[PDB]
Amino acid sequence: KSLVGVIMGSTSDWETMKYACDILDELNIPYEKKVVSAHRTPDYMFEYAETARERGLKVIIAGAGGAAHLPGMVAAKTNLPVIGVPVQSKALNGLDSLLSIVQMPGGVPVATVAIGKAGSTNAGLLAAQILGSFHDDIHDALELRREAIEKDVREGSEL
Amino acid sequence: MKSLVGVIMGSTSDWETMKYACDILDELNIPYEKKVVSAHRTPDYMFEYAETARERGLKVIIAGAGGAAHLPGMVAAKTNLPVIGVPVQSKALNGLDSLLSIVQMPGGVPVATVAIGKAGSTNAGLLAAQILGSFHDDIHDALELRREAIEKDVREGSELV
Amino acid sequence: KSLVGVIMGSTSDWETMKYACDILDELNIPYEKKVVSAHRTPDYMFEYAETARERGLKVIIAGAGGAAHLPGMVAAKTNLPVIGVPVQSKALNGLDSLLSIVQMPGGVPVATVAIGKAGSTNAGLLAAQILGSFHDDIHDALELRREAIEKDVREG
Amino acid sequence: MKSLVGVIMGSTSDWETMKYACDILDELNIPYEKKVVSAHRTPDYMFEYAETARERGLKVIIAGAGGAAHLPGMVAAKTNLPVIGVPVQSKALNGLDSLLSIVQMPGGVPVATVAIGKAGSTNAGLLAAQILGSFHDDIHDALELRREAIEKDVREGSELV
Amino acid sequence: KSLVGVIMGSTSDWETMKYACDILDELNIPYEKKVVSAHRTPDYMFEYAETARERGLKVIIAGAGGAAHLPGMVAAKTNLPVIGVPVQSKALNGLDSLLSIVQMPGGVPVATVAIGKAGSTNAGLLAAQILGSFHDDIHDALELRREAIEKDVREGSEL
Amino acid sequence: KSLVGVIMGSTSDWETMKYACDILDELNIPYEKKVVSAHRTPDYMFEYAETARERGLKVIIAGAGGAAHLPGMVAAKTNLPVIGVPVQSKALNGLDSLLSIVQMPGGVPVATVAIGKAGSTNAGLLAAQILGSFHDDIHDALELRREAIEKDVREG
Amino acid sequence: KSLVGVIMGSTSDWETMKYACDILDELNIPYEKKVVSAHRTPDYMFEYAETARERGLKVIIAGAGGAAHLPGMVAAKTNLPVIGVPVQSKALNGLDSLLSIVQMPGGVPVATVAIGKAGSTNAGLLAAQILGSFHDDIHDALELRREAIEKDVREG
Amino acid sequence: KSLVGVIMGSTSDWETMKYACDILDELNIPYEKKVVSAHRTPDYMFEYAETARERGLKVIIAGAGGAAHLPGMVAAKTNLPVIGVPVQSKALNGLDSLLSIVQMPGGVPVATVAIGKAGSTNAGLLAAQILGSFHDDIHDALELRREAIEKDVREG
Repeated sequence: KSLVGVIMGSTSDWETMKYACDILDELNIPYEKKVVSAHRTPDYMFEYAETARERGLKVIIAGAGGAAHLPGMVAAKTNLPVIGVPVQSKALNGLDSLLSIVQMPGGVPVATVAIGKAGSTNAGLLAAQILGSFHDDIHDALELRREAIEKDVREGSEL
Repeated sequence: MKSLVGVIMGSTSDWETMKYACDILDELNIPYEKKVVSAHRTPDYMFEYAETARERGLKVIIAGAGGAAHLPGMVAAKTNLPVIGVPVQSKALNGLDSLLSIVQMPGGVPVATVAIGKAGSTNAGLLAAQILGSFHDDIHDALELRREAIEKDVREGSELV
Repeated sequence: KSLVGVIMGSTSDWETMKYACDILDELNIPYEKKVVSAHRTPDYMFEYAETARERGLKVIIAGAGGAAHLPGMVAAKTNLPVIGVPVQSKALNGLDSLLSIVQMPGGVPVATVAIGKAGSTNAGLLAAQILGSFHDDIHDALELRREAIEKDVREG
Repeated sequence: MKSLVGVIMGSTSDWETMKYACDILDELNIPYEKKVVSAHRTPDYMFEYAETARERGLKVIIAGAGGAAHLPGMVAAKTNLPVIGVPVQSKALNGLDSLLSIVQMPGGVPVATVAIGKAGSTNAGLLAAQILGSFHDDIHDALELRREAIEKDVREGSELV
Repeated sequence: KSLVGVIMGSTSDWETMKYACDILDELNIPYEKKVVSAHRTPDYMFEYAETARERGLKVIIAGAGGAAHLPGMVAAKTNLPVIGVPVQSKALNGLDSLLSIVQMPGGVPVATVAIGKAGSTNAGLLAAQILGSFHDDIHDALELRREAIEKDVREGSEL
Repeated sequence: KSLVGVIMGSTSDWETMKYACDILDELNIPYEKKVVSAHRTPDYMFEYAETARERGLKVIIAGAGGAAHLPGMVAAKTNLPVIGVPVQSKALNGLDSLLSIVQMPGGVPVATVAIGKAGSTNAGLLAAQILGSFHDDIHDALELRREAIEKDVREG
Repeated sequence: KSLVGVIMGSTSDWETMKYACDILDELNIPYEKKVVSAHRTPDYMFEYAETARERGLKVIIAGAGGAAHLPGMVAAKTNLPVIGVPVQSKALNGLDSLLSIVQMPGGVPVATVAIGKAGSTNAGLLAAQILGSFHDDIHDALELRREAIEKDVREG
Repeated sequence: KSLVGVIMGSTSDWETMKYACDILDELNIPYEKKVVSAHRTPDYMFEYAETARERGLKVIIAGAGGAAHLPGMVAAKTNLPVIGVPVQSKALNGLDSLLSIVQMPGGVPVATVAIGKAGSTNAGLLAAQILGSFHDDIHDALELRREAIEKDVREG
């Protein structure tokens, strides 16, 4: 039973969105991953968003670039938390993606993370933290993961 | 009269910007409808509006939005009428967010984007008229006459006194 | 027992952050609100973040502008979800605030919302949606609220 | 065949971008002409091209330019055909200069602006078709069919395997 | 006999362009000032540019904002030096004006000055410097003006 | 006797500034080219600017990137027209170069041209146009050059 | 004997630059304040920078806006640390000022602080910190000031 | 005994930060270099900043990119001067890094230098200049280095 849905408008977004999925796998959180396009499959996008809650999802992670409407339009159609990953665009380096996603109007939040792969990693982590607010074992796994990275960084600290 | 142009915007506060497009349509006697349709607050209604636009006899839609300005692009995803997007000047980023959100549409879903704010809104009305004028000679002729009068006005007021 | 902490670096951020608090009040979600500064009270900020989970908080909303470090540093110190509100800054209109908050490196997410008051409203709603993923009554409230706004916009 | 769309650009190096618009027109069987017309290097020729476009039977002009991208706007000042402006990605500023130079046209002279680069160029072709499709049903129907096929393609390739 | 033409697309540009004209007056350089619009009077603009040289002008100062095409299109139609003043626009504060003017392609220079009133002052000064490269008295007037400002600034220097 | 000085802060700017020099060569305008740095040779830069007029120069072309001060500081030290070429910088793609050059305060104009090689070409042409305002033969050359390019573009 | 020089190109920059001075006054660090313009008094600017060290200054704080060359050109002429305050410009809100100051090439550092009044305050504090690296009492005064602010923010 | 600490959040920043170190080596200023991450080792970062003064450091050079909090958070925890190097980030080319570092609020200065390698070089030179305010020999070494560069640029 998937707890997180990871969606993106194009197969070319996968290069970015795989990082989020890697985190969910590392933390043993069941998820689904789909191509859902705001612009090329708008009706399907509404159906996906609409039914997410009934289907058992708790969080949706959505990636898009350019005029990046997928996270916001999904967010308009569900009251699950929606995390938006700005995919790095070719001309404007994800500045268009970022502003298109983060600047949502009052009433329809999108939890926006960094442009590109760091954000995608962070979307996975943030989905986990959301689950971890009620699942202690996920919270504990997040703490352990962070503690291991801290130790790794600090003990390789000399240059 | 059957509307040829739909002028829509996500919020009543956008009207201060969008009224300029309507003024142009009025000046050129182009029948139109104006509605508040919000991508984010009335998403199902937005799809219904877009979906049915062609059946309803509309030829062009002008859509205004600011910030994460998704109204024009999502309407455009749902109709093959030409969709003209007016970036409303946002408070923090002065319509830069509005502009990039509207203009940077992916291959397959064009939005005809005009200038941020009131100049763009005027121009949305004129562009809707130009679209119509590609098959309505009288609208094309009116546009020419309008432009010619402005040219004369400017060139004959050309001394700075 | 507070479920949400709403924090900001300066009392001058309250004009922006009150909007998040108004949403929490509307939805009857218990919360606490504090001035916690990354730069002027850095130790206190660590202690706040560190103990949030023990204290029963589920989500933190943090507002900051300029070189806006509060949300990210709090997120570095807790695995509670942290929502960052970029406060509109004077010179650069919140662009500095936004980039300072959203561009967090892998490992330390901050859920970033829009620059200014719209973002603040949305931080309250997003905190609620986080709660609502497990509390059905909060979820149903969010759905009802949204449906009433849809009707109001469509009809009038 | 009588051209319905003129596709112009200031430099042969812009063709790498502009060819996408032409590809769309070809796919939809819309007759068109393509010319190098430079605002800055052939200014008189640009005016002549714009001026005569309507007489010559064109209904829409697609114009690409980068940097200080004046071609679309100056063509638009000289015709009341709809003019679609494609911002070509510039070397230093990645088409930000191109975009602002094109989209920020003053009241009176709209330019239908699309995305920077190749996505915009594709979209210029589609938008020219949508303009035509407002009075040519078959072009409108083709656009619908095209969009419907893409929708099916995307939704049925929707699992990431 | 005017030596400099000062042109702008709109009467609302005058608030900016008057600074250039004030300098020309201060330096006793004869000039003309006209509204010439790239977008609303395109043919007139070409005629103005075309005939400038025959008419005895040596430099044109052109102001425009937004999608600011007047300086560049004038420059495409004459080989007089053309100085472009980016007028501060409402939404983007003259960033559009600046890029529209300065980013000319190889073959058609526009001498671009600062956004707004400082640039307009500077357009007047730059037109004078261009004349001053061959008229010694104008060069000497520029030196004297600059020397007086230097003395003024330095001697009011304590705060 | 040089009529134009073409200067730049670093030898790495030559890749950009050679384009201006190519135009001057094409038009047979005598010029000198030098490395003159606002930041590494500030005194020399003042001396260069100061003496330009005595030395018979009529126009200076100056290229610089990043915090691009060369054109403005030279312009502060001469009433010759100074043309500033923003060199494309690594991180910010000449945006810093452009703003550093064009945004001169009242009193000290710099004639700014496009970022990079197009601007450099244009600095040469603009220097020539300045000369051509009084030398008819240079003006006529510029007209002929432009007419040949028009024909080439329109026909082929 | 002044330890810090606070300079700016225009009297209109004083509104911004006073904040730095207020900090120096608060900490009892002797300073001088002068209008020194890179573009309108270039020779004077070189003389000021050149003689700073001989005159007993340890740090220079320089404010400028737009094409903001003052800090960098002073820094090219002294090896005292130079702190640059980007003054908020009218059109571009200090983005020009910031890029013009901070993007200095290898060899000529400028210590750049925030756009506007916050930056100016911080230029004063940074000058003090530099002095405080060798003057214990200045360092201790900085710690006390920061501690008092911490307490004020955390408690009220 | 190290006089300067050079720190960065990630080993991948070393490519940039080495330039600062090379300058310190050239000038024979003892320094230490460490990975200290604001977001991945926040407690360690506080301990490093807190103890810097007791440990004998006079200046800290800190590099960070993206949401670049390291310099500012270290600066919140010490009254040593802290120099911030904006590391060039992938998407936004260090614009995020720059705004995240330079826009510090009143009370907590960071001395910000250019984006990337030029900035890093300059952080080393600026640290030296700070020391050179009280160490004549460092000051003199800075003058000699600058004079040699001047000669090299002017002559060849």
